[PDB]
Amino acid sequence: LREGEFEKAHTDFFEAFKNYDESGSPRRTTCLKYLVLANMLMKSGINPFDSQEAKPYKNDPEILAMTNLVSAYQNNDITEFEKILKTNHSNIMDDPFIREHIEELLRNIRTQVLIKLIKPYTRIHIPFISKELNIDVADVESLLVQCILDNTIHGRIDQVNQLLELDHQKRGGARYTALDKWTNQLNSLNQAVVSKLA
Amino acid sequence: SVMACGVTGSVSVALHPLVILNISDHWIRMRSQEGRPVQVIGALIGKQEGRNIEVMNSFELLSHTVEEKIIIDKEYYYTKEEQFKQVFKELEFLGWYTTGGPPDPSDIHVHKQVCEIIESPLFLKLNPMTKHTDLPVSVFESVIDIINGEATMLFAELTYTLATEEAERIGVDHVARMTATGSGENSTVAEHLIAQHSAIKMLHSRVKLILEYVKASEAGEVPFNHEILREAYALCHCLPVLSTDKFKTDFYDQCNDVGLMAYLGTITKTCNTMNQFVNKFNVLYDRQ
Amino acid sequence: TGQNQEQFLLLAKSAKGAALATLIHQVLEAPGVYVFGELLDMPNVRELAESDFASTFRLLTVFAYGTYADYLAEARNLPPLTEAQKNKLRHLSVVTLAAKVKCIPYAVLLEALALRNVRQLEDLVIEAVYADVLRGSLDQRNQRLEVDYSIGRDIQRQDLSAIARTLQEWCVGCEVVLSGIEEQVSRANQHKEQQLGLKQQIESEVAN
Amino acid sequence: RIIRGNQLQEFAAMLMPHQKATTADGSSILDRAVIEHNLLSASKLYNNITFEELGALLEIPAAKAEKIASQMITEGRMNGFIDQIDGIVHFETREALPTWDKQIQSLCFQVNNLLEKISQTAPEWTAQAMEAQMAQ
Amino acid sequence: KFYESKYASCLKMLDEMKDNLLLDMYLAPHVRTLYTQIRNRALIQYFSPYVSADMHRMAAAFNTTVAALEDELTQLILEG
Amino acid sequence: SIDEIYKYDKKQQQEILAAKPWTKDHHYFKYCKISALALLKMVMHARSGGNLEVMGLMLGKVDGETMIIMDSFALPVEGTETRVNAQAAAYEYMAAYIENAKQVGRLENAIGWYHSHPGYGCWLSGIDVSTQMLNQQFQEPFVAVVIDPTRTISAGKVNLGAFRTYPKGYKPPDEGPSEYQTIPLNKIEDFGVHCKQYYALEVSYFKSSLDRKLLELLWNKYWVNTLSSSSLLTNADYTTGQVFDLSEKLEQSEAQLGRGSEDKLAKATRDSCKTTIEAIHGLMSQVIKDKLFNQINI
Ligand SMILES: [Zn+2]
Repeated sequence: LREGEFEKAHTDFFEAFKNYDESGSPRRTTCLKYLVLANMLMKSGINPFDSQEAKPYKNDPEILAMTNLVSAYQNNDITEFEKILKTNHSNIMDDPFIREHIEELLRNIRTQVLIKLIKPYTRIHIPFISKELNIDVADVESLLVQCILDNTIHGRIDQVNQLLELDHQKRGGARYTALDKWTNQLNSLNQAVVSKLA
Repeated sequence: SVMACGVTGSVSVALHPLVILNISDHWIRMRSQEGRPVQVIGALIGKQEGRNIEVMNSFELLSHTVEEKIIIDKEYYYTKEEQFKQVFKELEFLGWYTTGGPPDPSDIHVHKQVCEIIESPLFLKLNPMTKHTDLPVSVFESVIDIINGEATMLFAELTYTLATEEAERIGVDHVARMTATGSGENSTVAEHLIAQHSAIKMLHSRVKLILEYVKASEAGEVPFNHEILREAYALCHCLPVLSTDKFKTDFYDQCNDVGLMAYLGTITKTCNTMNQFVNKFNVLYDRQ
Repeated sequence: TGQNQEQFLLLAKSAKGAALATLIHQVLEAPGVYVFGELLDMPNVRELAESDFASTFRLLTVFAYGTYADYLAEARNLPPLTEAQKNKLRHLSVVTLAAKVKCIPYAVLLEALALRNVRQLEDLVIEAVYADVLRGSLDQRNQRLEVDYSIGRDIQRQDLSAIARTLQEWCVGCEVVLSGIEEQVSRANQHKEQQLGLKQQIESEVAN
Repeated sequence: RIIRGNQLQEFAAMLMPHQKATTADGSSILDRAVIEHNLLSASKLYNNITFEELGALLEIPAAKAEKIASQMITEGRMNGFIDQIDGIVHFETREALPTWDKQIQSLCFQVNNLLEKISQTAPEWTAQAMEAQMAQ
Repeated sequence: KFYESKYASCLKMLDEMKDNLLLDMYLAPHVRTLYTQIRNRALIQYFSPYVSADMHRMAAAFNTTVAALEDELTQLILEG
Repeated sequence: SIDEIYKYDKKQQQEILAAKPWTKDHHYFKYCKISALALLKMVMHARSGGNLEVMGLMLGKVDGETMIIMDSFALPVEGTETRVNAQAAAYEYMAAYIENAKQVGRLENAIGWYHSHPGYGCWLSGIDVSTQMLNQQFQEPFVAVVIDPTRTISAGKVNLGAFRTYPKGYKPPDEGPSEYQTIPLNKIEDFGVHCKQYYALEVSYFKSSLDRKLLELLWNKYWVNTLSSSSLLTNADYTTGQVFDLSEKLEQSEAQLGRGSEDKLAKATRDSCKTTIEAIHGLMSQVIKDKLFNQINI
């Protein structure tokens, strides 16, 4: 988890949870917190309590703070997610292994939400996206770039106008690019016929 | 009379000529089998979106006769419903067809048996040995009103626009206009513009014969009619078919594209004709 | 229209002068009846013309020939109209502009219909197409009203030659192309028989 | 076809008390499922419109129109897109040269419609103008 | 800070390291082609995402002036 | 009477089946009469799938040297051209269709199989030859038909072919011109190998009395579709593609002149005309329309 490769932590916390399942369970109540935290931050899992040994202990009123978050993460509900952090503050925000990865987890959703919001739009205000995700403009503007840098959000920013024009303008780019090649081959071809004769 | 005649509307219908030919093959083949005319019956299928309905393809159905009542053997329909859902998985069940006169009691009894299957069954009827100079293929639907204290079924007639598919249109243009030893020297522009030539002949035939009525109506003696001449006033001013600043730009946009393709294509032919000349010069004249 | 010029034409023969002074306000203010070929051209109504019932006669000519600008010019010489009749004229006053000019700018329709804003205009145009008068669409940013199809209100035996001439130019056009094809078709075969003949002369050179 | 908010009242008066059932925000199926139909009807009739002037037609504050219109695209019931800076939505256009082919047919079928009605109503002049093709 | 795209600091750091890295034996003879090629890389990466970018913001972000940035980019437009 | 052919003599079929003039002469069947319905449905089946090849089954009969095709339909199979005999997936829907069809009218027997070739001529590939050889091996009188839907459009006329394969042992006679069609280089190899192993059939098209009379009555309102045709955005992805093919064919013959299958500029010249000839013919029907409908004045 510390190293980043959550695929090698995820499976580690399933086997350790099973050893506390057989014998003593001082860590079993907090070991499932790292099995679920993996599956969310694994950015794919989103299926913890449907496994095997987590079925009868999903009810457990200690880890039920994390049961509200996995579906909130899965459904991409932020106002719900952040409400669970405020109320269940002692459960989640006191643990230093959940306090570290809290924001990286919040992003993974934030972006997810934004993708759906922008999809229908072509051009959109930053001030509106600010209010929508509920966040400072600068921080939004920043986050937008990153998605574009890694190339998930197809879009570009007009910094002066505080907006986001979105990639979409699609037309017959094939005809022109294909003909471009034919134009080039003829260029090199006719000179090869001239260099034959003298 | 057992048809509707009222202020209709409802759905808007299209019609593929493949459907006409699949019925035509089905009539001629079943006619030929028994040495007499036959009332063949079959099923209709195609695309259905919102109100509008297109009929794409058509096939046959099994039928029997309890007394004088035509019984659609439904056990056959459900069997063919399997096989047509396989090949055309997109297509839906729409209606049915038959041959003979106009709508009548013997088809209303059959329309009830199709009404058990679906909630909006269309109905085509074709007259094989027709007296009409027009087409004898009319489309209908089920409508029900109070016939003096009696709720009962009727047929509201509807019109049909023809199908457009470019691949199909050629099929029509090939069998209805056959090259039976009618092209020797390739020509290419002869084998292409033959389509437009006699197609526009139809356009000119129609447009002129309307104008013959227009001149004679005002001239007099030829019956003056308000409700026909009215549509002509629209027809002729409703022309200038797109002189919008945007449209023509787009038209010229296309032309230039095609032009580019000709410029490159001509350079290619020149380039070959050049190299045809080059090699013949660079061997006979030149010493390699 | 079709039903309400059989229900209201059966009652256009069997009706005196004051019976038609009422009936003229009935047929006009009744949606569906946008055509006025028959009702104006009837012996019964022609006696009303320039008589004691002359106000109701002039009104039937406006809906069967003129426009809304003509109504507002003749606001006193005609009887006072309600909004539902003003709308039916505001429909037909566009249909005329539509037959001539197929791409209509918005501002145009504020002038010929004396309207106050787009919101209304649009609404009125909605009803136009809704009553199966016109076909088309709008272009908000560009301020346009494209008209895919419009019905023809008038018959015009006055200008039946204005209908005939436009038809002749298309009949001419039909010939323009028809003969234009047959020339180019006969030439594309001639240029093929030009080359086929000229390529037989190239091959026969080799026999020497 | 589009349904106004004055026929919403007309039809609301005809309804029975229990039929106006509300969930979550206190709005009816009527007052939301109605105005959403208005958009879809307006969509293909128009090709584009502002939210101010759109909301004015559908009887709501523009903000609402803008937002719910987005849903109907997002959920996938009416193609189109939004330009928030301008305040315009773009609808089912399908314009340009494809339109040309339909506008040919739109008039070409009127030639056949006006043909049929002369061949029908005037079978004498049909027989007269018949040989205007033959003698020519 | 390059990947996080906080360039104001990224170069601030690197500039003050240049003093020590030059005195190094094997890292002296590549102190331009590296340092400049990174600046270039970042200058591309900052802009590409934007369709329209304010130069004044980009100026202090790349530890320089507006006028300087103007010419800086100019070359890179032609070549890069 | 034109309806001499829509008749079906069943006892005459089983006398020819027993007699067999196909086991005596290897290239007996040379002609192929395609009906009205057969043509339309085959063309419709090819284009309906479109970019992807899909095969169906044909029904018909024999007469002289002519293998007549009466009626056709589809086989809901996949992997045409990529599998040798792709009809094996739906062995059910061959016999089950003809068993249903014979109850309603279609008495005609299995006569062949047809497939679509979108944007690359009409011919039998190496996969197609292996299918047809073994089809003729057991299920005799079987003819392999091909249609090119994308070019049928752009060329502006029925692009179609009907072929029969030869034995593996006996090899064909000399008389063979065989007309040239643009073969994309990606496929030219596959064709080139197995192209000489088979022989084509002389295609002819017929129609009934009713069909003929219906199509004439049909044409009253079908002239409208001819002058709103527009073969441009319809088959846009054949012409735009043929460029990619054309570019490669030149690329070869350019270097062929240099250092280093006989003059591949003569082919490419014919391809550049072929593809552009279409593109021009397209703009003929466009200007024809601009002349007609736009230029009337008000
Ligand atoms: Zn093949």
